[PDB]
Amino acid sequence: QSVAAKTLLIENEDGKGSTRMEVQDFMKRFHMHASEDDKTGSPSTAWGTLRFPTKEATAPYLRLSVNDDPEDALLFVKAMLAQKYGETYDRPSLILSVTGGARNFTLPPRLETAIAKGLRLAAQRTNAWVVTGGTNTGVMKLTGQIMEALSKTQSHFIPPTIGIATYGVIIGGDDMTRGEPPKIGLEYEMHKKDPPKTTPLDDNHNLFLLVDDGSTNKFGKEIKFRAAFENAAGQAFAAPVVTIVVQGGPGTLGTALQAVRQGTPIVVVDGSGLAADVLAYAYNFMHNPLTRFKSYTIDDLRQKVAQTFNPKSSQQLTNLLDSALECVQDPNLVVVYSLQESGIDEFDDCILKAIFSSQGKLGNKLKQAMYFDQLDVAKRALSEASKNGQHNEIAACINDNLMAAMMHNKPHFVELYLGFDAKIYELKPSEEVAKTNITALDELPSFALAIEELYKREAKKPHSHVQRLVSLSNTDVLGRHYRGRDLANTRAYNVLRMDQIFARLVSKDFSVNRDFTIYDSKYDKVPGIQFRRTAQASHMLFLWAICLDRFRMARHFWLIGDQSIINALVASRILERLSTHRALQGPHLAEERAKMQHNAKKFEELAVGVLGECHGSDSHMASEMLHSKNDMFNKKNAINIAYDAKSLAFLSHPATQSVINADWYGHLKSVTSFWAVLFAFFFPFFVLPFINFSGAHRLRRKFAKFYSAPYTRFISDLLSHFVLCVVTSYFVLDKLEDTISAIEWILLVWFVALLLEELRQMIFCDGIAEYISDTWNRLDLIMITLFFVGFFTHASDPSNQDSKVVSKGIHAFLVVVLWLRFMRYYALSKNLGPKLIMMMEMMKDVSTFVFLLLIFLIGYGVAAQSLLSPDEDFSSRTFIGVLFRPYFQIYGELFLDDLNSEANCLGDTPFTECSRETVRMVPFFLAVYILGSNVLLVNLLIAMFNDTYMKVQEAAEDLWRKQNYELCAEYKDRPFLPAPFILLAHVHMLFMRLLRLCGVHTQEHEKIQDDETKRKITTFEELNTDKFLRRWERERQEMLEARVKMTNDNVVQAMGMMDQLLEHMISFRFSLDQQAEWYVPPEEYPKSGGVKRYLIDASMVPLSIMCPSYDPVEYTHPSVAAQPVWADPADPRKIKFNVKDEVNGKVVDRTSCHPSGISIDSNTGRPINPWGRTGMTGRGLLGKWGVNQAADTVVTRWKRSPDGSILERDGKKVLEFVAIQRQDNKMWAIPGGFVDNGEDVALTSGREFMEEALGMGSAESKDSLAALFSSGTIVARIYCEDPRNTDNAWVETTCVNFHDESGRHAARLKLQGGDDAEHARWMMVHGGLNLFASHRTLLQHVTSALNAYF
Ligand SMILES: CC(C)CCC[C@@H](C)[C@H]1CC[C@H]2[C@@H]3CC=C4C[C@@H](O)CC[C@]4(C)[C@H]3CC[C@]12C
Ligand SMILES: CC(C)CCC[C@@H](C)[C@H]1CC[C@H]2[C@@H]3CC=C4C[C@@H](O)CC[C@]4(C)[C@H]3CC[C@]12C
Ligand SMILES: CC(C)CCC[C@@H](C)[C@H]1CC[C@H]2[C@@H]3CC=C4C[C@@H](O)CC[C@]4(C)[C@H]3CC[C@]12C
Repeated sequence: QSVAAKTLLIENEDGKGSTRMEVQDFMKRFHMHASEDDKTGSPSTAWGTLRFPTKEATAPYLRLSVNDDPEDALLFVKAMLAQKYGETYDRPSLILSVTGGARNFTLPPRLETAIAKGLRLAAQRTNAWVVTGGTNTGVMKLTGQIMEALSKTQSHFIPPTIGIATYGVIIGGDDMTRGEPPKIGLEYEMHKKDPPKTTPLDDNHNLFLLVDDGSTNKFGKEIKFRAAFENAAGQAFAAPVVTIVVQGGPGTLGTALQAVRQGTPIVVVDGSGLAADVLAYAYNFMHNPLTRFKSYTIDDLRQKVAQTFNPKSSQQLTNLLDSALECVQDPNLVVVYSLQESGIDEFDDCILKAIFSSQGKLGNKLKQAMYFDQLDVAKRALSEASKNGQHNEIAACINDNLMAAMMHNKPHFVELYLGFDAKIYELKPSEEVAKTNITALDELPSFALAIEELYKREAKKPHSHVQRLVSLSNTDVLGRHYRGRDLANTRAYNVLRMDQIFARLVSKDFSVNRDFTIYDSKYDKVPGIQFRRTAQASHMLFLWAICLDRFRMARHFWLIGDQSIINALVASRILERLSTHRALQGPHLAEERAKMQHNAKKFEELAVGVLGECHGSDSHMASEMLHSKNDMFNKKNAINIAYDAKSLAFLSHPATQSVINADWYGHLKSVTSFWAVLFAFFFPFFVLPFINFSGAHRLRRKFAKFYSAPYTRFISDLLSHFVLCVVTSYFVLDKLEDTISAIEWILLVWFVALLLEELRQMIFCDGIAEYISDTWNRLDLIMITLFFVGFFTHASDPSNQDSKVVSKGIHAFLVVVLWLRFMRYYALSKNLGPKLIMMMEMMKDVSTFVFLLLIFLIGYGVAAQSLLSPDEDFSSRTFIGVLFRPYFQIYGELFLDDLNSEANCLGDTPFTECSRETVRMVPFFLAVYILGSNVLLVNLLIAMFNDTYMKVQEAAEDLWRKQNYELCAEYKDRPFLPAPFILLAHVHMLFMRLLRLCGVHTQEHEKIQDDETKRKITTFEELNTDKFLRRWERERQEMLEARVKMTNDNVVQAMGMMDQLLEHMISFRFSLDQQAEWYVPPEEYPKSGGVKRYLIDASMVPLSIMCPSYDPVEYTHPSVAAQPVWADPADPRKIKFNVKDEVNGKVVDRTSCHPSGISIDSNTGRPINPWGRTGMTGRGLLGKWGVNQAADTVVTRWKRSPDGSILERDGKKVLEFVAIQRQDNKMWAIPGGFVDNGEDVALTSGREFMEEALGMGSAESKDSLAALFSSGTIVARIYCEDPRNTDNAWVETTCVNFHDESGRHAARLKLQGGDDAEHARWMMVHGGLNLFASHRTLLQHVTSALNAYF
């Protein structure tokens, strides 16, 4: 059962954390209306969760008012997601608004499949919030059906499908309202007839917001609130809002128009229907450069709109047509998806294209491109930005993009961003770290804080193994194993502590050395510093990638850095130990754990592989690389690391074994056999000079090298132990004297020296636990203990005979252990050593044989002893009789003569004529016994040995190869002098320790390899690493499975190509099948405050017609009546019309182009307009009596696609002119203005063009603009159909066209609306333009002159 929530985490307005507050306290801010009349309203009692049939999960619902804040509703959705999925839920990087048809519609299956596939891919990759209407009809129901499969096929996080619906139309509203909130799991009955509503809610939507205004059955109350919520969500999550238009009626066109106007991009699904097909045609008409769109015309679009929506009136059709053409004006904000052009799997690419055309900046576009997993798009965008001189923005956003690529596990994107000159060690954290009192932590660079941010961000996720690893580690902040609190928690995932955790994971004495001092600016001049900074940075990132088990990024950082082999071994050890750990146990963590083991093996393979390649190329150089001491792991070589990582595969390799055997012999040629080194040992001056060598300067150096060799110390220890065995053996065989003899004193000194060496090893080397673990140290302790017990037994009373006998008895055991201990030196041999390991394995079979024989031995022995002597008291002799002869009869010594004597049988035949008949059963029992022991048990032991031997021979060989290094390491650190004389070595070490600790008169000296040989080793290792990876990749591509898989995919691609072929075929099938005028101005005068003219019909406008019923209204605007400089005087007397007239000595164009001319009224002296009646006398808004000369500047260029081809419509080339949107009435118009005093059309045209299209106004661009402005042609001088025109003042225009044939000069113009223009843009010229006044006639004249489309 589901427990109702009592408290909710509401995110703060600062966006930093969530505060917990009661549900009843939070919900008070939402209101509901009981009736339409109500405005203030009452609190909402309708909120909770709804349970829908055949749906497992419940959907939350909140009924809120129209006046309610959309931020509060956004907080509600965030609170629900925060409760269900935890605080660290996947934030949306995309808001998908689905609008369209309210009524039900059927789409084609392929188109539906393409939309469904693309929308599911986009939604699951970006964690997008899909906002629809929420009702169970049409596009909302369709979107629900698309997201239903996403909710079924995917686990954990499901992207919300928010439905915002009006409450006044919803079935079942009263049931939802009445009750005590919250209603947990309330049943919704969509088929129940709740009067008078017939609209049900979609059952596949994950949340519901019911917006109420008190009305009933009045749809569309929530359209604005929905737009406000989408905009609010987009600002809050810094995510683009993408509207998707499928189908769609007349209101969808206005919705899409609203969406474009607010800057929100739209994706129109072509082939769906109605508004979408109309919008798709219209865009294709205004932008697409393909050959099949060249036949597109407005007439056919108008025909399409008329046949599809069927308007009642022509004005409605005109308004729909104007709005439809207005939507696709800006090509960036509209993206049309079509099946026959883009493709079935290209809808998410179209969504990404809309996103890239929406927000213009490199960082947002690259982050979204990462989210959709389109590297090619990101690569092309980066290349285009690189070519166009946008390198600064690239460098400014590359870090944040690289950080984002690391967080979301995208290695290919990591490789891309790193390739475009982004330094790996220049990473910066997103937040700012607070200052810390610790000097080690304050020394840390920026990229360390960036790695700390990656650890923190990954760690805050639910059920993360990193948090368990850090908590179970039981360490402080700097990683030391010591177990205030606030720092220890805010910076718990620092890099030093993580380095310490990984160090414990490798072994007990692994300590990685960091040097962050090299990242200061003072070291930049040092040669090769950029490599070192790179390498260290790479290493730290590498370790982070090993911890999160991301193999691909780990492999990438491993290949970027250096010291490949050692890093692979360390990685293998950390992953193998990490997979079997307390932090990774759990039912849900199983598969990753598995992954870890897999990854471990892979790294191990790498470590072996590279090494192998090295041994193929140069054996000596490979030997040199394995001997190199590396500073980062406390100055020791790769074999030491490999032993610490327990890499049995690496140690058993022939190259590694060759270096271990080269370390043996102390690097000399002729020292190879036992006899050669033994002969050279005894005879130093007679075999060493005449031998291959790798003055007192040289002979002394070779002597110090030969006797410093570990093999020589082994030979010295063997010879020493052999003399000890021989001398102790003679001592125990020869009789003891009546006093302590000289040989006894020599043996006493020898065993004290041995005892002191064992104590020195215990206190000063490994540890007591480590010493006792070894079996040979235990044997050493037993032999010293036995000798001292025997020696003190003799020395207590030397003349006592009994003491001599007991002392030799103890010393018998001493000689047995001494000769048994001599076997320890057999382990160095390649023949005797593995066999010794095999003997220790076969001891369990020996124990099995002993347990089985013991049964038969005691059973037969008690029975036989009782049978031989049935009338004897039990004594110690009875017990010996039970074990003596039974045990020795299994080795073939049968005491049948002795048994015959004991049985008292006097016959010649062996057990006849006996005193008792029972004793005649003595040979029968024996007969059974030796059948059991010799024929059965011994032969089974032979069978067990053969089986055991075959099983553990290879493992014994591998274990011997690890022990070869162990023995080499052991005899490297050992004291130089042999056992009897080691006391001198002990006193020498004590003297050095006293002189070093107290005296401080000496130090340690060593040799450091040059940088030349170091970079030589580094180059070799890097080259062979690349060579092994190439060989490994080629070998994996030549496998049979890979070839079968690749041929299979090729056959799949072949069908795909046939599918394309069939589409082209069906297209021909279709192709072959089809192969067989008076102007009357509006009544209300503009900008006059509602003053209206005298209305006249269009058949009464001409001046030739009489029209006696004419009573115009005299109105003059306040602006004209205030008398500015460009306005003529209110009294028109003394002014001459029909000729160029001089005002203040400057000529103005007062002559009209009308053939009749301007007529002067006799009564008032005012001029009369020759272009017809306008129902208004006076000057109105026009400043000049008669002809107001205006100049219009049509700056044109050919509309070209990026490829360079000119766009073509109706068989004519299409022009494009700069058009401005007027400030006063928000209608688009041609830029222009009245001709000033003393100037011509050239100056007026240029000044108006600079003022309107350019606003404020260089260098070359000014020269291009001057070159474009130097060739203008007066195309027309006509009368304007301007609504401010009256009978005594009318506008007459001169049109000047500035055409850019090449298009170079026009492309440098930065269009930006200024003065009395709101926006300016390039707009294609056509006959369906809704422009101000008679500017269509002027463009018609421009296109007529240039033979362009109209
Ligand atoms: C761990 C192993 C190798 C050591 C075995 C212990 C040996 C050294 C000890 C343990 C018990 C000892 C025996 C105990 C009793 C006696 C009886 C005495 O009248 C003569 C010596 C003799 C026979 C001892 C000889 C030494 C002895 C066998
Ligand atoms: C126990 C199973 C395996 C087989 C049984 C065989 C036993 C019961 C048989 C085999 C050999 C037999 C013995 C052979 C001969 C003699 C001599 C006779 O004057 C008295 C009985 C005596 C001493 C027999 C006693 C029973 C005996 C021990
Ligand atoms: C193939 C193998 C198992 C052959 C079997 C041999 C058996 C049947 C033989 C071997 C030795 C024999 C024993 C040898 C000696 C004596 C003592 C005699 O006073 C009675 C019979 C008795 C006790 C025999 C019984 C049978 C005997 C146990």
